[PDB]
Amino acid sequence: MVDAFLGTWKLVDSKNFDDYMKSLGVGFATRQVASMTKPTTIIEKNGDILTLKTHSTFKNTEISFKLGVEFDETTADDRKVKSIVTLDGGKLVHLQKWDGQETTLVRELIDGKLILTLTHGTAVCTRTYEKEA
Ligand SMILES: C[C@@H](C(=O)O)c1ccc(-c2ccccc2)c(F)c1
Ligand SMILES: C[C@@H](C(=O)O)c1ccc(-c2ccccc2)c(F)c1
Repeated sequence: MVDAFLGTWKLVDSKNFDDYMKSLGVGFATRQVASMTKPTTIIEKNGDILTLKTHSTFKNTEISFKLGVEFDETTADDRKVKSIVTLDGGKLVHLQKWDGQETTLVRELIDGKLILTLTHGTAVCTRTYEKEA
């Protein structure tokens, strides 16, 4: 169930995040700070509304959405985007569209860990989170 995603997750591994951030035009000073943060992802539900928070020493984000229903998102870097989150093959797929561009944030559970794959053009970043109590 989507319920297996719920809770508090701490970053334990990251691959190619700098490439992903460069692909979105994130400036070098922000990429430097973000390369060292170890954010917390919190996923909560109330009926069919999910809330996904990310917390770090650099930045906070939060979105709420109904699965399979489009929402407007102002991203952390002030992209004004059209978004949707869905379950697809048991993975939580978050698609953002703006200016004919797309990025996907795909979350899945493997051996109790949460694996986030971030794709924008050719850039693919894999980030691994472990559950907190
Ligand atoms: C989910 C969280 C994380 O990976 O821990 C996160 C936070 C912000 C971003 C982000 C947001 C705006 C531009 C570039 C990257 C991200 F890709 C992932
Ligand atoms: C990964 C996460 C974090 O460190 O908390 C994060 C959050 C915000 C950003 C971001 C990205 C571009 C502009 C402003 C902020 C990021 F690159 C990474």
